[PDB]
Amino acid sequence: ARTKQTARKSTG
Amino acid sequence: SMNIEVARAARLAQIFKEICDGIISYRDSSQQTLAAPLLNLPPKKKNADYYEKISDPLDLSTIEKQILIGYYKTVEAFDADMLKVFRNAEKYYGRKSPIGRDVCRLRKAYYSARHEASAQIDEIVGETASEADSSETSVSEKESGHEKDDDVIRCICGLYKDEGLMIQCDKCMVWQHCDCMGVNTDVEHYLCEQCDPRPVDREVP
Ligand SMILES: [Zn+2]
Ligand SMILES: [Zn+2]
Repeated sequence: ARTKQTARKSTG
Repeated sequence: SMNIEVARAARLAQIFKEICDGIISYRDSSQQTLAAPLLNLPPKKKNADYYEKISDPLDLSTIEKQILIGYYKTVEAFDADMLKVFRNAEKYYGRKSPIGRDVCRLRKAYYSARHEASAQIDEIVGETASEADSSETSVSEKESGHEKDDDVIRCICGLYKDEGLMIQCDKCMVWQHCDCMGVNTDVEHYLCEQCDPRPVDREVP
């Protein structure tokens, strides 16, 4: 099951 | 005492027998039983991992015997068992279609016979069991509503916003926050408080 961790996940 | 319920149960039972018979011993021209990987549970000893995630792999030859004992009674549970063995087959055997084309062929002949046996079901059960001829392998109604995307939020919060940590209903493919539902973001096959509400009996007096 997919897990979101805050809608934005900008790494760089 | 007379009961229509027991008449219906036994009616469909011998009739499911017809259909499941065609699937269990479904053979291609080279006389191969395609449902072989599904009709027999595998050696338990060398499959702890397999049965860990798939704690309900199921067995068609056993489902067969459970049909005659009238355990399923109606098609509801019957159709469930069939679609179950096919789906877990496609799941862990490979990427998504391992034996897929083989067991999906069975599944096609399954829905064909399903469609066939719908005749008697109509005379016995009626329309309370509906037609169940909406194709697919996952859900039957599929939509059963208005909207149900992959990106859709559905938590008891009511925010409808993708905040914090959240997991995905295997059936709704909807997003539910982990802290709210009491999850550990470890679920591989989480289901929502609708499809299949999981009861957690945490020391309740
Ligand atoms: Zn929430
Ligand atoms: Zn759901």
